[PDB]
Amino acid sequence: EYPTVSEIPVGEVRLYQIADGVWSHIATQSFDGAVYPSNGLIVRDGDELLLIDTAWGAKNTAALLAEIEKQIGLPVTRAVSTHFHDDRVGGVDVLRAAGVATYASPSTRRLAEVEGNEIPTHSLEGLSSSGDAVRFGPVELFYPGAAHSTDNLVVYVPSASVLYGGCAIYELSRTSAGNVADADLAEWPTSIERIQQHYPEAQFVIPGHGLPGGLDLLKHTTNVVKAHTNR
Ligand SMILES: CCCCCCc1sc(N)nc1C(=O)O
Ligand SMILES: [Zn+2]
Ligand SMILES: [Zn+2]
Repeated sequence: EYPTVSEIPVGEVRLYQIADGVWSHIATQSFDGAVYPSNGLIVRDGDELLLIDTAWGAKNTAALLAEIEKQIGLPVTRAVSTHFHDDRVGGVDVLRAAGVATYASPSTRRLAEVEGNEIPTHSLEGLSSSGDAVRFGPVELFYPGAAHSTDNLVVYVPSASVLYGGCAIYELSRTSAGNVADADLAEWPTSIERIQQHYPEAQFVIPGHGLPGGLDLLKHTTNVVKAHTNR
């Protein structure tokens, strides 16, 4: 069973096996007087591990590495953050101090700087405009356009048809858009469409928060955004 927010005390991290050599990681953190769960991804990269996003904080991120070493035992050597926001780049300085080379799009780096967040070391080239894809070890990065934020990437794992949607994709449970300050509610339904066309083989879809689903999570989001654009 997939771990839910009430089962993860803040400062602990869980690892969930999605497919051979593909895990998600789950943590919890306070935002505005509530606690929420957050997902990220882990992909075997030959003898190494590629990390997708932090565990939303330095202490959570430290616990992430410790779980990885207990449960998997291969080093995390690279990390990709999928947008700027404490829940994707919070912990980058911990990762760096452990020896992890951290990566983000230059739009993502720019925005983390403006906002006071931690900034990954290395700039990902090749993701400037919507539709762009770039291969990154065992995964393909893909920028579909604005959505949850303007810089936000998704990640597909081709060996296993796993699609990591980051905060641009909601879980069915979720029926409200929540906090969309930095969002493009106009382009958002677009960028989902660009996702659906690019990854129709997706067997597993993971949102930035809550329960993994299938490609229905795409449409489920779209709607939820609209209801917030209409009403
Ligand atoms: C499954 C619960 C969903 C509510 C989450 C609200 C938060 S907190 C945070 N750091 N990000 C978000 C987001 O929407 O991306
Ligand atoms: Zn965000
Ligand atoms: Zn988020």
